[PDB]
Amino acid sequence: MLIVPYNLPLPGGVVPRMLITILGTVKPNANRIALDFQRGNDVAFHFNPRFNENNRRVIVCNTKLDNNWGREERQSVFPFESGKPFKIQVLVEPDHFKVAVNDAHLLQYNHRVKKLNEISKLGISGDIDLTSASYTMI
Ligand SMILES: CO[C@@H]1O[C@H](CO)[C@H](O)[C@H](OC(=O)c2ccc(C)cc2)[C@@H]1OC(=O)c1ccc(F)cc1[N+](=O)[O-]
Ligand SMILES: [Cl-]
Ligand SMILES: [Cl-]
Repeated sequence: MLIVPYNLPLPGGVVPRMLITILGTVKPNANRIALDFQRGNDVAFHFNPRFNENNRRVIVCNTKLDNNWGREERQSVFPFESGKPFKIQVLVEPDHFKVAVNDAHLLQYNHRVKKLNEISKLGISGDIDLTSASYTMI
């Protein structure tokens, strides 16, 4: 397993047709997972499955600019389960990040950070055993 939190450098940032694949297994009794696509200290795209927010499971997405969180985007479809292996695929499209989990489309998140070639790191954190994290151009 990789050591979490794990930094995956994205050389030259992201660009449409770039596919990021994250393979891992959710720990037992998980509380949270996070993917943080970073532009320096800013978070262009925060993808945050929350296993217990007032006893409901929700994915929170958001952007952090100059240490300030923005307006959350919430999805109640929640494909993750404690103890089970998952695959997250993040495909960069021209207007959004497109996210599929276990080969099923989950959500999209409009680009708020516009300098895609400056989103140069992906932070992977939380209650997972991380098998692998990689990218390919499709
Ligand atoms: C207003 O709350 C914040 O919302 C942000 C998204 O708009 C971020 O998700 C942020 O988390 C971190 O940046 C963060 C968290 C932990 C670490 C180890 C490092 C960084 C924080 O979330 C929680 O604290 C939260 C609130 C209610 C919840 F049920 C669950 C969570 N949670 O997952 O932390
Ligand atoms: Cl490692
Ligand atoms: Cl920008």
